Amino acid sequence: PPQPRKKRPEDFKFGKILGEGSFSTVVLARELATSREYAIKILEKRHIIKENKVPYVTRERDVMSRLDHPFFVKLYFTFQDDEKLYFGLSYAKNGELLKYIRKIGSFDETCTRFYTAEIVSALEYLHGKGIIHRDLKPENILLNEDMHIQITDFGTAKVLSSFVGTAQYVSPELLTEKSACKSSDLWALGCIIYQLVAGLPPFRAGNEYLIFQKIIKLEYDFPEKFFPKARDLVEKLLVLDATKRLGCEEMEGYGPLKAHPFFESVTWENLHQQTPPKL
Ligand SMILES: Nc1nccc(-c2ccc3c(N)n[nH]c3c2)n1
Repeated sequence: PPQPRKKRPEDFKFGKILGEGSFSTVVLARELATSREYAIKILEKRHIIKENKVPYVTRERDVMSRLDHPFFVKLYFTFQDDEKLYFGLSYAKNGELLKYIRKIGSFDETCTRFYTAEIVSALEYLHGKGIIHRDLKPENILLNEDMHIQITDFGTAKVLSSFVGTAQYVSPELLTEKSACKSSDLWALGCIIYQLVAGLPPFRAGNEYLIFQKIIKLEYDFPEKFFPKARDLVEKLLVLDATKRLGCEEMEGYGPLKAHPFFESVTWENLHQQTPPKL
């Protein structure tokens, strides 16, 4: 069927910068014809080509097109001009989950449970499509106006059937094997839960090399103020042997993960319809 004509830069009033990476900048934009706000990710073609990033840009576009779920930033449109590529993305007005962790220090058990459940539910959907994020972290987990999560940044994703993420969230197998799987995301999940509860990521040190040392030695520990059921859950995710992490295929998938006692009170079927606990 006839899709709308390609959009163009002149269709938008660009505004503030929402994020910037080494190969991209995200800018808030208001579409003139609709008054709709989008987060437009802008990439310089010459820079992408010069640095051999075409496969990453291509993978991000192809992945974000296949995703159709409330807990993921949506790709609405793409266009280009002579110098740049533009991706129209969902605007998550409340920014990064990381910001909330810093602002309030640590989450109480109700908020930890609710947001962990959304991430688990998001991962179940992503993994059921044979997609692996490979760089999951609080910086990539955005909050919409409604305070529900929206996971973004899929340039580094792998579609099942090479790259190393953000040091604090790298799984051991990436350091010893150079190979990633769904279980690498579950490892990151373990780190994120721990971070929501402790206020800090589990593996910390003065530099990348020392963080990696700690990861492969499973060198971290829990604070006394750690919800016992959350602790048990984290211990079942932060496991060196990737095939023994709660949630992976060899452990029989998402059922047993979702049935963990930490999630006892969670109703999984309609999280996105529930009202997030106030932060
Ligand atoms: N795919 C991708 N890559 C890099 C950054 C982003 C991104 C960053 C910030 C926002 C926001 N406030 N709303 N939407 C965003 C999307 N998205």
